[PDB]
Amino acid sequence: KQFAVIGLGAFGGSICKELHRMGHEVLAVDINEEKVNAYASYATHAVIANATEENELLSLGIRNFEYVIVAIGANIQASTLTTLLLKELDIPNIWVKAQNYYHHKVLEKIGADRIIHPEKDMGVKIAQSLSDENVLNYIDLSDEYSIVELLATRKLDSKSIIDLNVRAKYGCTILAIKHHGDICLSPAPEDIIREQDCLVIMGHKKDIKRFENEGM
Amino acid sequence: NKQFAVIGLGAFGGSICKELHRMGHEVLAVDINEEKVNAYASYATHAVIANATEENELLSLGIRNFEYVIVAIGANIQASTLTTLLLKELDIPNIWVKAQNYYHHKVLEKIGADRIIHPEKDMGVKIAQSLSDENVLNYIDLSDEYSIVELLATRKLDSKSIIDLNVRAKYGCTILAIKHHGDICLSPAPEDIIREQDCLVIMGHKKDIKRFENEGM
Amino acid sequence: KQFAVIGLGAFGGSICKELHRMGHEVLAVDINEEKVNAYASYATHAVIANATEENELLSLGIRNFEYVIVAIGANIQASTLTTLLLKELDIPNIWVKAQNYYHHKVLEKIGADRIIHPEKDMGVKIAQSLSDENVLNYIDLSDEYSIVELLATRKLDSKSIIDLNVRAKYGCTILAIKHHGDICLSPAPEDIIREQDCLVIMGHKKDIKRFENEGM
Amino acid sequence: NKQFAVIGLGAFGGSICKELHRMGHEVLAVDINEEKVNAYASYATHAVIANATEENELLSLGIRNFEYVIVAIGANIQASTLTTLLLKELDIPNIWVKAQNYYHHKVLEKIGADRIIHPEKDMGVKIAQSLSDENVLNYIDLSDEYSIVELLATRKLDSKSIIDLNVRAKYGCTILAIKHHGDICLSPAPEDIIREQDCLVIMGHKKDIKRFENEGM
Amino acid sequence: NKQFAVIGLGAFGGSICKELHRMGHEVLAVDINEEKVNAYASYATHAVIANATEENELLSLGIRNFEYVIVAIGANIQASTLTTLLLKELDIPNIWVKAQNYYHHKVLEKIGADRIIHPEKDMGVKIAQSLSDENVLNYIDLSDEYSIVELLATRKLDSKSIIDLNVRAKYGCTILAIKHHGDICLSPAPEDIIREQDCLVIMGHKKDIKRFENEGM
Amino acid sequence: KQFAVIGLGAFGGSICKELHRMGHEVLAVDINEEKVNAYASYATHAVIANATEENELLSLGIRNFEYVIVAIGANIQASTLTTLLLKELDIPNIWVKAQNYYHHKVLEKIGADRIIHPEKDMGVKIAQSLSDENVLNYIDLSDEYSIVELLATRKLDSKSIIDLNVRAKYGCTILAIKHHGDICLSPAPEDIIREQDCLVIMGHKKDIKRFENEGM
Amino acid sequence: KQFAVIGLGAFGGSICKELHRMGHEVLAVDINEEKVNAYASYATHAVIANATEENELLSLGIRNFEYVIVAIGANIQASTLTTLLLKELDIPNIWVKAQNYYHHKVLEKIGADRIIHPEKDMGVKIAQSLSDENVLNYIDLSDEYSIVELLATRKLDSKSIIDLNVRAKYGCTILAIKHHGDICLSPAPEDIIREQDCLVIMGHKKDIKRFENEGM
Amino acid sequence: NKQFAVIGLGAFGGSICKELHRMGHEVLAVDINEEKVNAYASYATHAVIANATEENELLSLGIRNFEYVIVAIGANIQASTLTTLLLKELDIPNIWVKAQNYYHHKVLEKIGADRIIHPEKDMGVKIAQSLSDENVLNYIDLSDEYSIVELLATRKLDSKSIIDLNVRAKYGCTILAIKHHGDICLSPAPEDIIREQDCLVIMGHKKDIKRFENEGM
Ligand SMILES: Nc1ncnc2c1ncn2[C@@H]1O[C@H](COP(=O)(O)OP(=O)(O)OP(=O)(O)O)[C@@H](O)[C@H]1O
Ligand SMILES: Nc1ncnc2c1ncn2[C@@H]1O[C@H](COP(=O)(O)OP(=O)(O)OP(=O)(O)O)[C@@H](O)[C@H]1O
Ligand SMILES: Nc1ncnc2c1ncn2[C@@H]1O[C@H](COP(=O)(O)OP(=O)(O)OP(=O)(O)O)[C@@H](O)[C@H]1O
Ligand SMILES: Nc1ncnc2c1ncn2[C@@H]1O[C@H](COP(=O)(O)OP(=O)(O)OP(=O)(O)O)[C@@H](O)[C@H]1O
Ligand SMILES: Nc1ncnc2c1ncn2[C@@H]1O[C@H](COP(=O)(O)OP(=O)(O)OP(=O)(O)O)[C@@H](O)[C@H]1O
Ligand SMILES: Nc1ncnc2c1ncn2[C@@H]1O[C@H](COP(=O)(O)OP(=O)(O)OP(=O)(O)O)[C@@H](O)[C@H]1O
Ligand SMILES: Nc1ncnc2c1ncn2[C@@H]1O[C@H](COP(=O)(O)OP(=O)(O)OP(=O)(O)O)[C@@H](O)[C@H]1O
Ligand SMILES: Nc1ncnc2c1ncn2[C@@H]1O[C@H](COP(=O)(O)OP(=O)(O)OP(=O)(O)O)[C@@H](O)[C@H]1O
Ligand SMILES: [Mg+2]
Ligand SMILES: [Mg+2]
Ligand SMILES: [Mg+2]
Ligand SMILES: [Mg+2]
Repeated sequence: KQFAVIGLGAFGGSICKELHRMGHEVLAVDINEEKVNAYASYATHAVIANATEENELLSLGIRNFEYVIVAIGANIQASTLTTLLLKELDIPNIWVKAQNYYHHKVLEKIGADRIIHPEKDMGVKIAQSLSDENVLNYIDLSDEYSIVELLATRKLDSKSIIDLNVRAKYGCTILAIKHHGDICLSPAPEDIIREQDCLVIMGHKKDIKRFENEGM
Repeated sequence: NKQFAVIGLGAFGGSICKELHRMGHEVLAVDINEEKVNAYASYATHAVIANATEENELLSLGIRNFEYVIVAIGANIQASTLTTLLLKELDIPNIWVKAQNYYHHKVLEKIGADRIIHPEKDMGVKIAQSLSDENVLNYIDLSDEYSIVELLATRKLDSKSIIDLNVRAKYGCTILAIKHHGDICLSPAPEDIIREQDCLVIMGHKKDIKRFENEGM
Repeated sequence: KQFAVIGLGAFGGSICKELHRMGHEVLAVDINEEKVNAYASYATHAVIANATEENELLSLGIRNFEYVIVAIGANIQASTLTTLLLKELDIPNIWVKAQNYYHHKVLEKIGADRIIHPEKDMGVKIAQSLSDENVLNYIDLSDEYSIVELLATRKLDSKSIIDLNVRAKYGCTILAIKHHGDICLSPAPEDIIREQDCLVIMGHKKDIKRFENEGM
Repeated sequence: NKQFAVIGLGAFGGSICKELHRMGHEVLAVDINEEKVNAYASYATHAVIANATEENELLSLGIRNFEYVIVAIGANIQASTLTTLLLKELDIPNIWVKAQNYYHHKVLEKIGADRIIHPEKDMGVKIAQSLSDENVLNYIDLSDEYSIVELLATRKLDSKSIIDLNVRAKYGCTILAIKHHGDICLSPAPEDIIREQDCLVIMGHKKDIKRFENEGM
Repeated sequence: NKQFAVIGLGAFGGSICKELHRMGHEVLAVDINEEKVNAYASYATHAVIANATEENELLSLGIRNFEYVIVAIGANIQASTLTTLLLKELDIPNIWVKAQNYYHHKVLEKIGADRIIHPEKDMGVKIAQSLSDENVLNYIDLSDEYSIVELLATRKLDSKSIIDLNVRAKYGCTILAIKHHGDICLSPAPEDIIREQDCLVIMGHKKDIKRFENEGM
Repeated sequence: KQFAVIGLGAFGGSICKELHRMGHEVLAVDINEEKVNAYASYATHAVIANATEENELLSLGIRNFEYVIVAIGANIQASTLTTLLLKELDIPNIWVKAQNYYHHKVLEKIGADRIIHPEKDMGVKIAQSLSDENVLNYIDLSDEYSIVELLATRKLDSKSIIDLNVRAKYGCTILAIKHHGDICLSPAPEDIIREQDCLVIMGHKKDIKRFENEGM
Repeated sequence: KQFAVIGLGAFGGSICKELHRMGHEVLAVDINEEKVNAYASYATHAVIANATEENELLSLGIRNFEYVIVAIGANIQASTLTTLLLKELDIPNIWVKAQNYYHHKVLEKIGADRIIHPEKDMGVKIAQSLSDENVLNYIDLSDEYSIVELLATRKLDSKSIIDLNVRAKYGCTILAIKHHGDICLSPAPEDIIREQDCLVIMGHKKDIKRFENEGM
Repeated sequence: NKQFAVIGLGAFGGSICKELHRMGHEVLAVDINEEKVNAYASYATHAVIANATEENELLSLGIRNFEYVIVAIGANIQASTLTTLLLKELDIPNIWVKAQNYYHHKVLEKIGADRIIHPEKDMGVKIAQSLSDENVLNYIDLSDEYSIVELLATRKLDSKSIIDLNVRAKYGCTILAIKHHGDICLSPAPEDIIREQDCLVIMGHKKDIKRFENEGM
């Protein structure tokens, strides 16, 4: 129930703001005074501290937190050393931001609980949108299977779900349609799709992509 | 097989370049750092050392040829800004740019950036939902209220059937898939069973899902 | 009636001193303490502040000023970001100093009310004096027409305005003559011109330049 | 067709070089930065990379050939100073130098600079008159007391004649020109009309003009 | 005649390289500083300028050929760390690394360093025993309790025999050697004499030796 | 009885900790505040001071100490100048850490009492272990003679000291055997040696090395 | 009677110490706090001040001093600007240290009362000692004439002034002989010169140098 | 025609080099800065870019050939120190070195510098005597008590004879020379006259001269 966020960068700042917005106890820690002041209004508490300094860590009472997030990026040494201190303080859950393949590996070795690559991961998602302008967002069930949110084109305007027989034609299933903000869940065969609506389809990627090539 | 130009081979842009090329697209990698160009040389169609703030070098790249130009310059906001400005004045159709903060976004907005992205900001949200709720593995939002969520089944859910968990009536949700031992099951029948540490895909309203988590899981 | 001058450089310093000299309420703002102290005696109020910091801007009560001048030069990012903050604070009149063609463009895009290029503009004026040692100062009515202040040579000593029939000979009109500090406005045909006096002529540039080549 | 040397291709000196050359004069652009030389190469007769504090490189430029040498070095006051000192000792006829502050002016004065210029200081004054008085577009001072001013006509002045506005008797001033829609009118007759957002050129004493502004406009 | 690679030609690694080569071993000296490579060129089998954090340059060295690779990078802990990480992933049998502090040791421990060394830390102890006890010249610890010590004989011990100093019965220790004027004596007989400023080698328990020092010396 | 340690680096830090552990009066001196704070708990007293500043030296009352250790490394000039000040303050025993051959020489010239090369010296010791994996630790009696601690191999398991007739076969003598932590001093001819035990041998290096080649 | 020394470097420090030693009122001014503290005991007053800052100059009451010495070296701009401020404060006597030929020239132009080149001047003196090991010290009366202090060699031991008929042989005159510290002024013809004594000779340089070549 | 090596072409060493060469001596100028070497190239017999802390480059200079080596390195005390140390170990006969402070002198003293010089310190004294006493132009000290001084004659001394000013009896001093309008007079007769703004050379005890100044001048 107690969260600590060390390193109030673009990543950690988002985490801190979002966690706090959910009504959780969040401690924001940063070496820069300007940052601390900025996120003071976004954290339960905001304290200036050097996280590579063990005494300051104890001063924070950091052992009390079940989750501690190290979102230090540019200074790879600081990121590494901070996590190490935390593990030696027997912190249950330590999530750390990684800068490259090698940074992930050392964090792996020293007992980080979960390592994240925000930029590397988003890069993939956006690339998928670049290659395929139709795709708005998606989630991968596996290497082969995914759920995709498509932006309906002119070709689909005023067409029905039975008209788009994705179950037989593409082996897929329509999960939702979003029109002008209104949402429809598990839509009936009588439901109509208009242009520039959001269409949620489920199935194998190649089957979905094929629906895009032929259908959309 | 469109033509992409990627300016700024950082953690973000690097991923884009590697991923775009992997799909078999024509991608030009451009960076001011010579060491980077060598590194991503094996991942791009062409890799060229260039300063994107330099108009002559920009024309030398033949940037007019590209329908999509990606500005993935982060740390140097002025360079990020100045690059986009040149690109807009070169009448590039689609200019996608990485933003560092709220104000960087606004300036990119004003000078006519086509798509602005906040990788860290967006991931912060995604990760935060997992921090607050260890059960959620991944998700997608259909709207402000409705979302599709991938759940990690607990001991509490072991060996239970979909008809036993009538989420359609009890929680107004629907199970979309179950992933067991790597094997995947789509549109599972009411007789299908769920075991612990499997991946469970549920669809519905946020509050309805969270309630299922508190009571079911 | 309320003026704010941010960035007390060579440009802003001149503005601040000159505005204050006219008896206007001027707030001088600079990140450098030495500057603030220096222009303290030249401003109504002088306050140390980082203009890229939004809270300090509100602390200044900058919304209260009808005119805010951003005279930050070297740090182009600061100049840009400051103006942006001001526009988002709905400041009526925002005048900003530009460093180059590109800086003008972004300031243009983000809603600057007037953009100025002090060095670029003066460069032209001085170049005109370099090419033509006779010219002291001028103003352009258009691309073709201008009013010019000439330094009278030996060729013009003790000559009259009717003797210099600029209305017929060059299609121009003499507006003023300055002798030893004494000024003459709308001078009569009987007025005499002595060497090293200031002569103010009006007409087309080529006609004026021709008067210089032939007359002076 | 005199010979000009321009040392310091900054915002100021750059303008000078571009403008002088545009008039068809022989201009030599000299700068310590190689990137600058390339940039202004297209705007100068000759463009040479050189350190103006280096006497041998100075002679290599053949600076003795120039009747006018412009020192437009600003930020580096020592370089600005040291360049002028060399030039004076090379018996250059006319040495014009950019000054950064009051004291820089004094030293340039003492070592025999022929013309010292304060671009920002001078513009500050010009701009300030427009800030305090939005009606004034541009102006020139005949003396400490008398000036010629270009005014932006308001709604209050729309469709009024010059004889209706007898500024010669009422304010002791004279209208010199009216600019309408780009079209220009010189020495306008008393029957000539002025419409809003036109350019109005008035001549007289400062207080007389300002009074006309308060009452007329 | 094993194969050694020495990364980091510092005070520590430099000594290693010089000493290993002196014994007639194949040693490859590798350093990022070009000046260093030249300096230790005369002390290594091969001397190559290389960045040990660069994987391609690492393979170029043929580091796989070496059974022993010594990371003697100190000041730059990230480089020290990153080098070891690469080496472990290249499946190098024995990787010995210099540590700067306690935490640097831990990370080296976790990523599978085979031997970690603390030269300054270890010497600090050795030197400290001489500071506190000027009589001890050098020593070796058999355990936490038992050690072998080299003592500097005082005036108090001059011309005394080993049978006169029955350290075996009186202190439970044994004299192992006496060094006189450079001449060395091993397993000295009970009749052997000790003169001042000679080197005396004693073996036993720490407290027993120190007591002999207080009473004997 | 009074010790001063100037320069709390890796070397000096070890000295300070070890001297203090022995229950000696130790004054830790460092220019860095973080260091001083760190070794505050390891020194009798810890004081921030610049040792190149003579007044601060007198302020420490440094004349009172019989032993002063200068463990400044990176800044060779500071190391040199500090020692010089100390000698001019007539300090009895001044021990100084050296960085290179040349630093030793100047310290030699200005009257340092003992000069130490920690890294250079350890380099030799470790190299001996690299070349000979059997060697754990050693001490040199001279250029030729040494006492060596060997790690017993399979070849020596369950063998006796008379079986290893080092007195006749190699002209050496066994001094101790360490088994599972238990130690044996001046071991009897009946004593057994098991694998991975610690074996202490005394004699000429070549004789010992030969025992390793043939015996072990 | 009032002296100010700005810039407590090697040059200014010597001046300040030497002037103060003579019992004069000396104000030491330096931007570096450590310097100020150091020369505090050597000045009547020692004050931290930036001499390029006009207000601090007035704060010192620098107009009160008849002599102000600017001994700023490395920062040529500071040296120049300081002197300029002083001249504009109408300081009677302004002595300034110069770094090069060009620095002398600008100081010349802005009204420095005396400009000094300590290093350049000493360089000559020492060079004269290098070329001629016999010369200890000297003073030039002109380009041709000088007074020289010579170190007597073996060739001159136990020789008399009439024996060294410098008035006829070399056209010179002996002014003094220094033996073991004892000094002799206007020495008589009976005075003896012993080896390694100090001999003071007056005349033309070439005549003196010739005496060295032939006599000494 | 001895052989001189000059390390450190600063204000001090530069003067030495120029002056030594002017007298027609073989002088080798050595400096780490390439720009300096070019500058003093015209003033030295040979001018070579070299790092004096580099032993190999030092031998490359053939520094053993020189009987005199001048270390005129100031700012970088470690380089100044390290250079001298190398030179002493190369058994150079006479090593003259510039000192920056008291402690730099001591270290140079200890490592066997043959002559140590304090240009600024020495000049400070000379200049100070002129500051306190505007009448003195230049001087030389015979000892702690006795000195020879060059005085600037005032109005008070105009048209006075040497017999009128019997400094030999009245002040125990002697006039050595009078310089008038550039013309010089040595061993002037008692009938010789002194006019204002001439140069007057007086010899004697410091207090005797100063007293003559107070009373005579
Ligand atoms: N030693 C430290 N202790 C605590 N906080 C630190 C330390 N070093 C850096 N930080 C903080 O961590 C924050 C994030 O670091 P930084 O912004 O350099 O990483 P980044 O790669 O830019 O991350 P992002 O991708 O989120 O922008 C910074 O705000 C910084 O103040
Ligand atoms: N003017 C320029 N011209 C060309 N390339 C540039 C320019 N400025 C920066 N870059 C390149 O852009 C790349 C991305 O910038 P950088 O990685 O510093 O941003 P970042 O905030 O760290 O992004 P990420 O979050 O992906 O780490 C850099 O590798 C740099 O080489
Ligand atoms: N972030 C900031 N907030 C407020 N003031 C700033 C900031 N950054 C710089 N300034 C101030 O703006 C002033 C002008 O900037 P600067 O002098 O570098 O521009 P410049 O190009 O030299 O302008 P000029 O042409 O007038 O000399 C400086 O005095 C500086 O103190
Ligand atoms: N020693 C030198 N030799 C030759 N060129 C020089 C030297 N020093 C500076 N310059 C050049 O002078 C140019 C003008 O200087 P700079 O632009 O820094 O002055 P500024 O105050 O910024 O002027 P502006 O107000 O025009 O921006 C610089 O572009 C620089 O390349
Ligand atoms: N990335 C790298 N690749 C190759 N060599 C490196 C790298 N980083 C550092 N080195 C080299 O490692 C050497 C040793 O590092 P350094 O001497 O700074 O450590 P140290 O703590 O000073 O060790 P010592 O105690 O021996 O002085 C340096 O000489 C440097 O040239
Ligand atoms: N002028 C000074 N006065 C006092 N202490 C100083 C001074 N300069 C440096 N020190 C201290 O000396 C300590 C050791 O110096 P440093 O660590 O740079 O040497 P090192 O070569 O790294 O030594 P080691 O081999 O022990 O790591 C540092 O902690 C530093 O704070
Ligand atoms: N702006 C300033 N105002 C006052 N004092 C200053 C200023 N800048 C420098 N100084 C002082 O002037 C002193 C002399 O300057 P510096 O030592 O750099 O010249 P230098 O060439 O080394 O002179 P020297 O030949 O005597 O060693 C320094 O102690 C410094 O603190
Ligand atoms: N390691 C080195 N090898 C060769 N030359 C060097 C080295 N270090 C310094 N020098 C040269 O010595 C010269 C003199 O040093 P520097 O002029 O900085 O001393 P300084 O105190 O300024 O002397 P001065 O009082 O004459 O100005 C410098 O020009 C520099 O080029
Ligand atoms: Mg990032
Ligand atoms: Mg400017
Ligand atoms: Mg070390
Ligand atoms: Mg000097």
